[PDB]
Amino acid sequence: VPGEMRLASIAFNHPIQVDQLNSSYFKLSIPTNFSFGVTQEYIQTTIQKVTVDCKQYVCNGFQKCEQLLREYGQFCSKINQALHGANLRQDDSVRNLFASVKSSQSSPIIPGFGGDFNLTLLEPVARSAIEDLLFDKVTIADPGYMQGYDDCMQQGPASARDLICAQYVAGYKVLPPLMDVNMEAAYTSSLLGSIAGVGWTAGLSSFAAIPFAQSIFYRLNGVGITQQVLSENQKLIANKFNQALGAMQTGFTTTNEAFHKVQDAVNNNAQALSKLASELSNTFGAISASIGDIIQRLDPPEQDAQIDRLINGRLTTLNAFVAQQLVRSESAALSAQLAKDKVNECVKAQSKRSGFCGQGTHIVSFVVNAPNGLYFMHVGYYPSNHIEVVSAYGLCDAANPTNCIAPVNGYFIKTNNTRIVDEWSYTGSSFYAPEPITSLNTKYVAPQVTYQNISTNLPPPLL
Amino acid sequence: VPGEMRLASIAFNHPIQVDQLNSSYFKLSIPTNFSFGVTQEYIQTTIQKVTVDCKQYVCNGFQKCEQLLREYGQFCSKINQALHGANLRQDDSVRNLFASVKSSQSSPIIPGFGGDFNLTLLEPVARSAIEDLLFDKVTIADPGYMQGYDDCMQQGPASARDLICAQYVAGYKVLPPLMDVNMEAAYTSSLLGSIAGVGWTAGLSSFAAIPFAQSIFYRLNGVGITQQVLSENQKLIANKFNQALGAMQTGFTTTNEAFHKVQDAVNNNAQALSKLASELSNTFGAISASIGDIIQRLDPPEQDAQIDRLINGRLTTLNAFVAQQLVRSESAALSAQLAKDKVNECVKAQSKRSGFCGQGTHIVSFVVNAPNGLYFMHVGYYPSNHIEVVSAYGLCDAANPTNCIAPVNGYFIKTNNTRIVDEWSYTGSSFYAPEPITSLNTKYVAPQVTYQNISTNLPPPLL
Amino acid sequence: VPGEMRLASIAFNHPIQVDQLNSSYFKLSIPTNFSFGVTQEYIQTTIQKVTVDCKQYVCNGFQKCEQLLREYGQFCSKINQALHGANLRQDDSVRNLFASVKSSQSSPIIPGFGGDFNLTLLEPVARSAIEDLLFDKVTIADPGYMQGYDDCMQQGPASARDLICAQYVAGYKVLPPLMDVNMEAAYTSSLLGSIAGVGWTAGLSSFAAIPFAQSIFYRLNGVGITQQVLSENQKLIANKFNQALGAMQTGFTTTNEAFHKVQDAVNNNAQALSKLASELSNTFGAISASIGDIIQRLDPPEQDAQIDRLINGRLTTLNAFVAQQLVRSESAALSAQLAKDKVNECVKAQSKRSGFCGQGTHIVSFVVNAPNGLYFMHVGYYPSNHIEVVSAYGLCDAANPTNCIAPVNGYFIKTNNTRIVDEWSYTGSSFYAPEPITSLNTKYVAPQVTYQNISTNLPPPLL
Amino acid sequence: QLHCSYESFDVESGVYSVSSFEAKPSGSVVEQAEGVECDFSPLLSGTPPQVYNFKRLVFTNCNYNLTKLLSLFSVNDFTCSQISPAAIASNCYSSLILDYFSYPLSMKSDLSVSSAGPISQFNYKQSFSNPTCLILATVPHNLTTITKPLKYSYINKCSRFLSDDRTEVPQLVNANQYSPCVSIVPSTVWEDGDYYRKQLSPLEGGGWLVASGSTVAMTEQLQMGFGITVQYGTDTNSVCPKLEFANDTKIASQLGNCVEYSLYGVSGRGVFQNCTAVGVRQQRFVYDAYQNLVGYYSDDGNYYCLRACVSVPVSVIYDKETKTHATLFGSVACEHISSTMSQYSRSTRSMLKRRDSTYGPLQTPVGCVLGLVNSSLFVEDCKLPLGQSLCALP
Repeated sequence: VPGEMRLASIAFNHPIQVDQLNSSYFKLSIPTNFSFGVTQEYIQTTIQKVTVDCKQYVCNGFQKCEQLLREYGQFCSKINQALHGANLRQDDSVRNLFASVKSSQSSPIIPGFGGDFNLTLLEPVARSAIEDLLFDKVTIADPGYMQGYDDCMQQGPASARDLICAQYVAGYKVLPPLMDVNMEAAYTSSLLGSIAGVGWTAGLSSFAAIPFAQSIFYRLNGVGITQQVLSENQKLIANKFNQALGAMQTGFTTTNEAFHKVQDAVNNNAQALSKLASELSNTFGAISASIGDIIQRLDPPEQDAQIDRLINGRLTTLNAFVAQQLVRSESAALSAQLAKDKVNECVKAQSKRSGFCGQGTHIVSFVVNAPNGLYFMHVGYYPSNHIEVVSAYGLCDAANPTNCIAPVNGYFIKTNNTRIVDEWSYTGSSFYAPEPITSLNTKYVAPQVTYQNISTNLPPPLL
Repeated sequence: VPGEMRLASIAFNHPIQVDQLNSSYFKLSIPTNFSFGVTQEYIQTTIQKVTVDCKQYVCNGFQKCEQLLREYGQFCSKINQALHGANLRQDDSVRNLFASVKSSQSSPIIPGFGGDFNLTLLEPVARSAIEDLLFDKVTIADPGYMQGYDDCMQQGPASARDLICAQYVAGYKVLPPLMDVNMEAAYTSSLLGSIAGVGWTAGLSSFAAIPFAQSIFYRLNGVGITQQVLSENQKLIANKFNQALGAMQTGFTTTNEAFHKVQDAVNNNAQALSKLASELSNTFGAISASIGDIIQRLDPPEQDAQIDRLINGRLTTLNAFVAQQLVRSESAALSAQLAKDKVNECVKAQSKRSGFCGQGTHIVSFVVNAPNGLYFMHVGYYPSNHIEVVSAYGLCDAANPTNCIAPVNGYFIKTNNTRIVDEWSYTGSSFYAPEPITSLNTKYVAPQVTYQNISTNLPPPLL
Repeated sequence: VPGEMRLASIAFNHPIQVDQLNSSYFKLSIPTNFSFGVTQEYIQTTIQKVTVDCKQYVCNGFQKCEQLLREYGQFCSKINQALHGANLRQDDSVRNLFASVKSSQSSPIIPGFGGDFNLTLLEPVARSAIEDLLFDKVTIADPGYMQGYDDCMQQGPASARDLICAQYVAGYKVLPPLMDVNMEAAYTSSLLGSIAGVGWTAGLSSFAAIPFAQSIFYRLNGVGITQQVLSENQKLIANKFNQALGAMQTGFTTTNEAFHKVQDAVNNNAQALSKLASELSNTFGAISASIGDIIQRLDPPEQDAQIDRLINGRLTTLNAFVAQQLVRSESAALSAQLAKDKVNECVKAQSKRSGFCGQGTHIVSFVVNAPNGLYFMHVGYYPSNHIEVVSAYGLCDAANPTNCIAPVNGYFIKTNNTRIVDEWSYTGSSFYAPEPITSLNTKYVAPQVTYQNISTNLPPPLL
Repeated sequence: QLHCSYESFDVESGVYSVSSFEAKPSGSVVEQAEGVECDFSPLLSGTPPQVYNFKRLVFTNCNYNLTKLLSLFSVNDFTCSQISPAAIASNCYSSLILDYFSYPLSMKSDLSVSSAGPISQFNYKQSFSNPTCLILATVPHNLTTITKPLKYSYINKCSRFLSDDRTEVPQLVNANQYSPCVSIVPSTVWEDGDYYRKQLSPLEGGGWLVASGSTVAMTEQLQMGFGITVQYGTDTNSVCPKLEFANDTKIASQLGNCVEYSLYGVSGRGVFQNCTAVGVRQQRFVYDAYQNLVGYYSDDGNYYCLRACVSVPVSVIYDKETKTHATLFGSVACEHISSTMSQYSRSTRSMLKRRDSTYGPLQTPVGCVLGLVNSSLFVEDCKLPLGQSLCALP
């Protein structure tokens, strides 16, 4: 048996401290290890679209309502107006998305795509392996659509307790989604095939079709890692990367909040309809919620009185429901806009913006068709094992100070490596790795007092 | 006569396929044609501001209400609070917009502005030619303001059916907009005159006043097109561009969804007031909606009873109305923030962000004062006639591999042009156009196995 | 005594006009002075979280309600559901914020931090000096938390009129905030210590710890100011900067709208609860709002009738309240997302995006823990005293036109300075300051007809 | 309907939902009875009681014809609450309950369900949980087995004196129950204003019970009052009207459409099939979380699963430029769609028949439709989208 809960305090993740130092040099914190990692999100893009037969919802053909609802016929016209427009708004956003999704050109996707990487995620040309796993993981009650209503109809398993079929009672109509899942897959495939080129000049009209791993290296050169290292450790890099990929198979849990968000998106839509369903049974203090019953039980003056009460409660529910849906619809539209933006910058290209994408800066990302929305994965580089090293603000020839140089995308590190005879060394900004200081690692700059007074040996330039 | 509708399926726009290839070369998809084009949008920035005389709306001076509304006098104080603050929120956003709109300096706008381009869009120094056309196209019911109420007053055409005047019945007050249309035009003119410099270093404090067409070329050099081509085809470029401009005259249709959005913005504001107007006639199951009538028709105990019912329904309408307006007001505020951001990046400068602006990457854009908001146009370059060509990953001297080079903003294309004796050629990344490989088209890079092993003739550098 | 108000018109801030000119030269507007300045904002991030004992709020243990509320027990279950989830949403956003706030490494903050600048703003290692001033300026009614309720209890000053304690009547529970103010300060301190490096290559994993003033200069080199000027005027720059800092002490006024926004954020939360409090006294046309009273005054049939009326009104209030809170909660969540983005780009780094941050382009920015949100300050450079000068489109050797050059981050200015023998001079784009034209101020470009035909003396290159 | 709903003679092109088909439910079946007569023979003799001496009849499992019962009296007041006077006869119930007493037509003034008179204060209260049909009547001279009380009488006081002999507290009669004072009160009130008192023990909480009554002169023909109420149960609804099932089709096994029904007075309409009984048997009717019947554990040993009733959702696809349209029934499938229909949605669908007088239904992936050509072409922009990759090509 468990005992008492434990009273405790929240830990503070204390960041490594670095001290600013006087004069021509300073400390630099630089990683000596890193891990690949993946950040993940679910962006809902749509609300399940519905409408209702706004007469039968109130009275199922009852003759009193055939006259009583003459008084309020315009009410349901307004109910329909709001819902109908909202449903169109959802449709509009779908088309807007796919307009941005479409590319002028793409690679074919093959088995063995991704080169050194397994890419077990790939669609089994279906949905992506991940998408199908996710979809099965979700506790979805599938809408009927087809044959739908013929399972409502007593064709075998009358144990079908689904309120999915019960729409015929309420007059509910769950409306169709606006794209064929196969076309969605086609679109997604074109997004996958839009990778490489990612950068490579503008990258927008040009299509390069270039080494998957080297496209990563290219992005890692943008990250600040020298190509010498990238090539030399290529197999290890591939391993670390593919381990990060393999970890995705454990992502189908509610421990992944985005996965849980998908679950709740389903819950939200389902709940709204279930609420309306409950309201059909809601006697409003009337003799009964059933009109046919109160007809049998009442003289027609009282039938009218009770039916009036029933109608008012029923219509009030409908009204409030629609209002909520209008809000939901708008929220989804805005959420979809955000997703579209994320595809444009965080998926179609590497992003240096930070904040969004990965939290390991950012390299490649992916997006998939989650139910009612999109699910993104962002690969990044997570630095570790930081060490402090000495760096120079810059270097100059003390014999001819008009010449000075400054490291490019990296630093001038005090030499601590046995291969380098030079007093100073260079490292790429993203990772600790000593290199010779050469012309491609530096640029000419104006002199500054913090630049080293080097009177001895410079190779970029000789002087 | 028409027959049956046709059952059909949705077309899929299949993107051009490109295959990744083994070793030191690959396919590149590159346009051999393009068209200018314009993307367009309407961003609403404001809600029509209104208030109401929240007493006369309920009872028009009727003596029973003079006492009955003592009970609920604080209700309308709260009604006023909400509306008043909301109206201020609208005003706040207007001032915020113009703070961003203002520039420290601008060009004067002249006839013949735009150089080689007609710019028939220009204001006839009024509103821009486009703005005035748009404004006339919209089926606007003009607010009175001045003389307004003296057309309410029977001064000639009593056939003025406008509910615009009917505000005097309800106590409605359509409130004034916060800027003089002339000042709006002045602001817009300063935005136009803020063009050039667009880029040209930071571009923010400096003001360059530089060739309109060359500013385009400058942006097209940023797009990835060599200046040799830009100069040589300048007349043709100008033609294509001006054709894209001329097409704007057909934009005043609801086929332009943004135009339709403007129409609906008007509809939204108009509808809200029309709803309230209808409610004045809404007998609430009372002897009548008219208090004066029920006074004539009732003993004063019953007059009170009926008036109570009337008041409750009338106040309920007011309450709900305000709540909706609060929502609308906030939505507009946020929409205005988006517009402001779009002016800052998508209008004041070229944007390389993609996603937004044009869908042909992006060059110059414009914004105009649509009713209740802003309407933007974004010019871009839409590539066409793509061909696949051979490209090298890079080149090195095989006799001295420490030297290698990589194309800058372009590619190393296998020579297919009769003017080039060299095995390899260069093209700008944005468009197919062969050029010699020279120092300004390349940069020094570290060697890679995919770089060509050139032992023969290099001109950048000689070796 | 004051007289009449004055009828007047709105001034138009007329921007400086610049004319585009024919051929190889043009006007440039360039500042000869500037001032530092600070833009400021308050972003609310949270709603004060509350819940209520949704039974006692209606009836304080009254026996009729012990049965009558059996009928609607599920109502308050739904009340709780909505509130509870909303409260969690608030908590979620807090954790999301701090995830982005955390840095891998930071400087320690010391007295004398900021070097040449006083930084009187610093926390007295508490809250930042500014934060504590602000917090005292706000007319806050502190939540109890601890000992809270023991000041509700008659322990001394029964003159404690605070509705903060009155929660025990209504069953209100103001819920706790999710971070210890000390930890918030720690987080904020780590943000402060994340300054320098700001840029300096990627700046994301690397931590430089470099001269505070030179980090400013570095950012100002990015602004477009030459280092020669930055060094030479360093003391004056420091003075101007510190004057801009000193001006912050006058910012604790409602003339600062952001300060006023904080005030209103407090008002919003307070008002919502005060409204509910008023509703406890709201007799609903009942014999009385007090159940105990109407029990004493009624036979039990009538007691039931009156209590039913009371319950319905009380529950209606609760329902509407929750709905409003749901809206508020969502709005705050979105607002928090915006703040997070602003920290990522506008605070952690210099931003060149314009629009946001400062309106003097942008250098360093800061953020502090305002109540219920964040308050940012953005330092920038506000240009002044603009003059028009002559600039060349570029220069070429007329004896060998294949060579041409173009200024980098600056312009080719006609010489007007007595130290320069050369016909042309160079200035940094951000500010008027003549310099010699040298290799680091220019780059090799293709020839253009607008480039000067220089056949005489070039130093970058000799020809 | 669309034009009218938007109050225009030209509704904008679009896709719009319209009213659903009712699905023409089939003629009814019942599961009512078997039972025995609800014999009312106790009413046929003796003196009916004073109002505080009520005699009560309760019926279960039985069948009746109350109009034959009513023929035995001359009713001088028939009124009801929560039910029509006709419906109380027509409806099946779980119980039929009748209270009867002597009651003149002078005092006949104080009987109503809302009466505040001493009759309701101390002698009778009627609950509003059940419908109740009240009768006042007189006995015909040929009902010689009926006898009459010497006077008609009632309790006009029933209160308890406090043990301090000053304060006093009334004991009002409970609904459908005898007041406690009947324990001290005589079977009839012998004289008007007779009163009786009982000292109460400390076991009784002390004080004195104090009661009194009043009388009304006897009438030549006896006057009578009847309170009649009914209870509706679940599987206990076994008091019904005598069946008219003779000369009718076999019931309830049709199955069939969602047949209208009354099963032991449980009424509605719905689809049934023989299917796996679920816990627990002998409750007959088992319902879901919304109190909708799940199914019926029938007397024929078959559990009948209720599959409710069906409807057909339907919508119009309208192209106002050509002034033409198509329609959708969708998931229902073309098995239930035909060239004519009567279920129904609209009295006519001639708007489709404008061309579809010559055409059948088409089956599609969304489901059955009218007014469409199977072109199977590919469209760049549907204009009136059908979802998925479906399209209403213009």
